[PDB]
Amino acid sequence: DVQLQESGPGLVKPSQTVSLTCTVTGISITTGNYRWSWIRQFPGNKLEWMGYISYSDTITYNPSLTSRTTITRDISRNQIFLEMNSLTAEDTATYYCAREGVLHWYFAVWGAGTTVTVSSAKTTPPSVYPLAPSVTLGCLVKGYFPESVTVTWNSVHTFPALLQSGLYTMSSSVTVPSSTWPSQTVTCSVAHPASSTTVDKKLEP
Amino acid sequence: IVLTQSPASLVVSLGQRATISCRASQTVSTSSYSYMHWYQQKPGQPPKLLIYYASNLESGVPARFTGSGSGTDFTLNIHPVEEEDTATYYCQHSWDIPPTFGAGTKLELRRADAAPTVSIFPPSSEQLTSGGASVVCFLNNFYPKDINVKWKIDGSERQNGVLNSWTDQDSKDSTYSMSSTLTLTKDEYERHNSYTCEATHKTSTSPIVKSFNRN
Repeated sequence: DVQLQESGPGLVKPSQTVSLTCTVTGISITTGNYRWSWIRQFPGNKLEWMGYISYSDTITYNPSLTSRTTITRDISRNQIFLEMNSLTAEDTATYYCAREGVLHWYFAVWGAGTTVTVSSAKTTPPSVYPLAPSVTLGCLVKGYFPESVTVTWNSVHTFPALLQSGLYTMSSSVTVPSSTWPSQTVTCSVAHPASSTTVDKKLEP
Repeated sequence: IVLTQSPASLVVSLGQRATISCRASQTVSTSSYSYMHWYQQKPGQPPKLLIYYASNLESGVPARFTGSGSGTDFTLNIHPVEEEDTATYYCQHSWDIPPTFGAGTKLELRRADAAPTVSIFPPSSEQLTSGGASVVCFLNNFYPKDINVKWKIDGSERQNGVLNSWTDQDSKDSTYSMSSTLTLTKDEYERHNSYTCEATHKTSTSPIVKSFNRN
């Protein structure tokens, strides 16, 4: 198979520059007339094509971006780059790299995406509160920034995060049989990579 | 070139037909080839290509997806729709630079009505220690999405400080879930005793009432 993995600073302050990398595995980015595109998706799901670089190093931009974005490659690392400066909050989005279809200008293989948040706000790790009374358990995750938390439990719903005076709140529930808990241990591990924090809250009766 | 997609959302029963239209601004057909493409996107995932050049099915995509149209009018047909089809569908043209995308059409699946499973939770002692008091109600695995949740403190209804959040339609069972959070200061929370979240939903004439006492 062919996999594309994006990486880059999640939180960048306005004005400054975002630099993203797309590492390709399973095919060479110099092979067989393929083109590689960058595509972003804004909150609210609008999609915007940004530009492409071909297997032979030809680059074409979206004309509304050409003044402030650069696409390059490092073939010895099988990587493609996206640089963009003069940043506003309008540039907060999920940034994808994609291999174009064989006939070009449509997008057949996508990376998992990497979100960039353009904000002046400080990074803040979450507080995690257990929600204890089949039986439903939960964890409330409050007061973190930027967005990007994942909950895992040692039957699960993840409710979307709500913004409130600069800080996000979300919650997650899990359902288990009433013989299982509190006999067995249930724990919600919450990860917030922007603050490099993990909270493993055990649910107590 | 701008593409307009109708409708904004579509509700379809299992096995039925889903029809999605994409209206361009100019012709995008070269008398033979048409420069139209369709994608499927599920929440938390990148778009997936379904159809390229108006009518060609991508490898590994089921034949339940059919693309059609020419000039300015393009159609995606999903026949029959399955439960895994709940997603947002996008059209995209490759006629000039830049390629541009429709705004998307949300496809929701119709299923049999299901009552919510309701749970209420007091604030944790850890939250109370740090000064705040969130009372949380979960309403899980229900259908249709329409639901009414009201909070009563000591028998009387309340409105200020309630925040609701909905999941997307679950791709496995087509149900919805929601969280309802009643935010209060510790002081306010301590000077009251009974807390109740009441769910009204079309699946029952009587509401679902979950409560706890601060003792």
